[PDB]
Amino acid sequence: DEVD
Amino acid sequence: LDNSYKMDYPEMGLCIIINNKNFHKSTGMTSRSGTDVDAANLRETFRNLKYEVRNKNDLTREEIVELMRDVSKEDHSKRSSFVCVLLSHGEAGIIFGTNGPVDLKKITNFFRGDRCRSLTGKPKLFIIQACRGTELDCGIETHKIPVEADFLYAYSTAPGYYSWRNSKDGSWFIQSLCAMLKQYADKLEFMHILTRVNRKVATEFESFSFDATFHAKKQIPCIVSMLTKELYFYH
Repeated sequence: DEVD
Repeated sequence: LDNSYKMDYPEMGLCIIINNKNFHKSTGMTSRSGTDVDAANLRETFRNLKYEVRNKNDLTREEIVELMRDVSKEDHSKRSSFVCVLLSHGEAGIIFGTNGPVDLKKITNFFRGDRCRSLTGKPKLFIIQACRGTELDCGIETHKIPVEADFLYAYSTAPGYYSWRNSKDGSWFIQSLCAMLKQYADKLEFMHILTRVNRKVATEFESFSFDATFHAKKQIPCIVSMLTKELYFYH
């Protein structure tokens, strides 16, 4: 999981 | 009655997908691993809804503006709707081209009722997978018309929050959106489809991180509607  | 948009024009419309994965080193923005899964899923999902899909990869801010300008200057008179999908980094009111930011307002203004006459009275859908700030959701256990009318913005996340993307499975929002469109497009009005998208993102996803700051976070998408009619992808 990664943030944009 | 006429409570629903006419969706039986010869064409459903354009589906423009801007897929930004790799950014100029000078921006210092990370590669968006997993976005190709999103782009391929949207392409297939909208192809099956009979949209004319154009996929665009790694556009500068200049290219993004020129593309939107050009598409808005097309004749959409035989087209029922317009769909634009934005996959990138972002912040409040902002989407990133590979070399720097773009006002969301600038892009969407091209399609105003007074500026794209062949889309006037038709639904204009903007679907946005990008951050809207840096907040994290910790969760809790269980006759004229306005020029801004007939727009719909399907945001991946709430105002001010991060939006989550999985490097393997793709973004939470887009994977959920596609699955709901696949299962429900022949059955539900679009607002009701997006409510199910909301529920699925809200219930089925939670972040896993080694960094306490980013671990066990939740997401809720944000439907923003200025539509004046019910939208069904079928007729």
